[PDB]
Amino acid sequence: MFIKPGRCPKPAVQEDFDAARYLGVWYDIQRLPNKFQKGECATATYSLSPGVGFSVFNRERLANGTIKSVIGSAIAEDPCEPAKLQFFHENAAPVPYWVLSTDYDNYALVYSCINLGASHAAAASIVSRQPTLPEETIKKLQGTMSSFGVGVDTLLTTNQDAAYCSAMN
Amino acid sequence: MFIKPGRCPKPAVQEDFDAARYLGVWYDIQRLPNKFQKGECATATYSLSPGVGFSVFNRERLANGTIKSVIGSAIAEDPCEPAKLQFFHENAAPVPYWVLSTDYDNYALVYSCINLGASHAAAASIVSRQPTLPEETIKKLQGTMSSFGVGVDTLLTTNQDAAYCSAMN
Amino acid sequence: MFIKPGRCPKPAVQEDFDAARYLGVWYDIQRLPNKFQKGECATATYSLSPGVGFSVFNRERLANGTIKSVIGSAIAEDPCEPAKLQFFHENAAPVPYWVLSTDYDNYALVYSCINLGASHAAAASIVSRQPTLPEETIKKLQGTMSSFGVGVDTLLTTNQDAAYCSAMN
Amino acid sequence: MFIKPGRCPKPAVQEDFDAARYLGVWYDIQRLPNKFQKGECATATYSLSPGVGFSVFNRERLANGTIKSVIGSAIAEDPCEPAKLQFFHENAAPVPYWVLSTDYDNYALVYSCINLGASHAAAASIVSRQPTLPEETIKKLQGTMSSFGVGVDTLLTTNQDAAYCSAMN
Ligand SMILES: C=CC1=C(C)/C(=C/c2[nH]c(/C=C3N=C(/C=C4\NC(=O)C(C)=C4C=C)C(C)=C\3CCC(=O)O)c(CCC(=O)O)c2C)NC1=O
Ligand SMILES: C=CC1=C(C)/C(=C/c2[nH]c(/C=C3N=C(/C=C4\NC(=O)C(C)=C4C=C)C(C)=C\3CCC(=O)O)c(CCC(=O)O)c2C)NC1=O
Ligand SMILES: C=CC1=C(C)/C(=C/c2[nH]c(/C=C3N=C(/C=C4\NC(=O)C(C)=C4C=C)C(C)=C\3CCC(=O)O)c(CCC(=O)O)c2C)NC1=O
Ligand SMILES: C=CC1=C(C)/C(=C/c2[nH]c(/C=C3N=C(/C=C4\NC(=O)C(C)=C4C=C)C(C)=C\3CCC(=O)O)c(CCC(=O)O)c2C)NC1=O
Repeated sequence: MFIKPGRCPKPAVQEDFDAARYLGVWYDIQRLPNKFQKGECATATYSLSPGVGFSVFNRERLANGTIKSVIGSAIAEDPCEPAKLQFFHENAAPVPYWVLSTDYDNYALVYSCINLGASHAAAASIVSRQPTLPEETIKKLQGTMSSFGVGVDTLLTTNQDAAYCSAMN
Repeated sequence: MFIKPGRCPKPAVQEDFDAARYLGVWYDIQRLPNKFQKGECATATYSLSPGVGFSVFNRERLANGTIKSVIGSAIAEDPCEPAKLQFFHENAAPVPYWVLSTDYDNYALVYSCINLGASHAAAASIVSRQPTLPEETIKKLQGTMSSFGVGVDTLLTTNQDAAYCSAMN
Repeated sequence: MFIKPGRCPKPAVQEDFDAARYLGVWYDIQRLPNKFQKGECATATYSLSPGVGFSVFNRERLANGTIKSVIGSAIAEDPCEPAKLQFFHENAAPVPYWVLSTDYDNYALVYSCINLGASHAAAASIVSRQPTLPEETIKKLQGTMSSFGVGVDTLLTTNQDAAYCSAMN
Repeated sequence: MFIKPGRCPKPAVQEDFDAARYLGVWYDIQRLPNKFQKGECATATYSLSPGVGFSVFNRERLANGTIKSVIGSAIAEDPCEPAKLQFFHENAAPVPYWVLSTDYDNYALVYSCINLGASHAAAASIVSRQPTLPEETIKKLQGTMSSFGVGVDTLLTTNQDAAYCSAMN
């Protein structure tokens, strides 16, 4: 199920979020079941933007070996709340993007929730600067999610095997 | 599935919508699969409000014979667009309510869609001032929906049988 | 003036706000300069609503003795933040209404800010269950506003002299 | 003044708007009174963005010869309405930006309105690819604004005299 009961949670975000250090490539390690990622080998590339915010380039290897991509823009509409962002993708409506925790150098936890009456629809990914994350960090970012309701048993481990994700090199 | 592909449509609404005549009791005849209606015998009661807009009282007979109810408030945030309303229910986030077509005296078609990136989540009900609607009107309000994408084959015919909905009298 | 430099602040609101004990009649003691109050002797009557939230009745005397009034509906769009309400006045667009402090029985502090780029337009009023309030309360509620950037030297003391306000039976 | 009575209009926008042909340098010819332009010789440079939308560079001369500038990002939040854009300027909150008419090669009409209860605050500018525009074009774009309530007698002609604007290499 993608519509989970209950309204959107209001989890804590990363304090003094430095977007400049958050830039670069991030590998999807574990993700909540979503409908936008239709393949595996997912990567998020955050690069510089001429105006405000940063740019977004997302890539995945579909099962047919085809690499699908989406471009987008990221802005924190409240500059005093830099970790709560709004992501504007192509052919898409504005979606929320909240950095809950990151070291900028190894791990990152991201959350998106849109309210639907008394139900909600959420997106979550555990990302790494490498195609793998230590199990300790995964178990700790999984506890941050369990703390505000997420069934960390619904999490899907994204395939990042070097031989399968070879077209993404 | 409750998350359908594609963004929210922008269908046409009832012209010169008179909310005063739309007040009263409406019976659910056919509805898109939703998560808020967990029973049958659904009824919508729109009554007067002391300030702006009108009040909302929704009732259904659950399978245990229990009548569940929800109260709410309805406001058209744009007075020059009176058919595009916002419904504020209890323990719920603000949801959209658009009257697409009504005679005020027999039939009414309602639509709610919230965007979720490149996907959407929608609610739809064909309502009648009586527990039944003629099949001609159902087939015509079903064509208005087919015209903007709705799979009118996903529609659920709400049970309004007099003997089963007897606790709602 | 009315459009002041700087984005809107996000002040703290009253905790465990009870809109039921907030119901009744509030008299304007002091107000930030605004464009909707074109008179004095102002009163805000918060009443009950059949649906969600409370009803609004705002009354004031103009310099020509005429009593002008407005009706509106008040709704907390997030039930988990019931002190951050939205006010839907007649012939008017949705405007914010935040109860920052209230003892329900004597005083209340209210703030409204809409963002206008790098500037803002704000409304704030100190209210009482009586046509007067003690200087100690006025001075502490002024210190709360001062903490978030409000020039308390721009505030205007509303006229609540029973002789001037005699048309308010 | 700046806060004018009445809610915001919903004017018509340019059809099949091409943001690519809209890119480049636009000079301010005439403008509605606003609080962000504190000088003259104004220019808006619309450039390319690595993600969604275009970049913004707004430049003006102050009475003291200093050239003040702002950077921002422009995004059409609804891809099916690309002429209704949102502008995210630096140190500023999201503000609306609507291209109502443009031939891309000579003229453009732009409007912004945020609602302030039963009042409103609006921004509008007539732009040219040259520091001047023909009276026939100015007069037709004034008639478009006049159709939706804009007092064209409040408009201000921006100074684009090459001698005064000499600091703009
Ligand atoms: C409910 C919230 C919600 C979010 C957050 C969201 C994001 C989002 N991700 C997308 C694609 C994508 N998103 C990713 C990857 C990621 N995306 C991430 O949020 C992160 C951190 C990764 C992980 C690396 C990839 C690889 C694509 C491209 C998929 C494709 O083109 O097939 C798109 C493009 C539209 C689409 O193809 O469906 C959107 C809007 N959509 C939503 O509905
Ligand atoms: C995606 C949009 C969307 C809408 C529109 C929506 C409406 C909505 N309908 C509700 C209940 C209800 N709604 C109805 C009935 C109706 N409801 C109607 O929209 C109409 C026209 C009928 C038909 C008569 C009933 C009977 C209940 C009470 C269900 C219960 O309490 O068990 C509630 C209360 C919260 C809940 O119990 O889930 C909401 C928010 N929720 C959404 O997520
Ligand atoms: C930027 C935010 C903002 C707010 C909050 C706002 C409220 C607001 N107050 C109004 C009327 C009014 N408002 C009040 C009274 C009050 N108002 C209060 O919120 C309180 C506490 C009092 C004081 C007791 C009165 C008396 C009127 C009617 C004035 C008249 O009709 O002459 C109206 C009706 C529109 C109008 O008459 O112009 C609005 C929208 N307007 C805005 O632009
Ligand atoms: C209510 C709506 C609204 C809008 C649209 C708006 C735009 C806007 N224009 C700005 C700067 C600016 N705006 C412009 C120029 C232009 N601006 C234009 O949209 C166009 C067409 C020109 C003219 C060519 C310039 C030159 C500056 C910088 C002024 C300076 O720094 O002194 C800023 C930065 C904040 C500031 O410097 O105060 C904003 C938010 N602000 C608002 O409040």
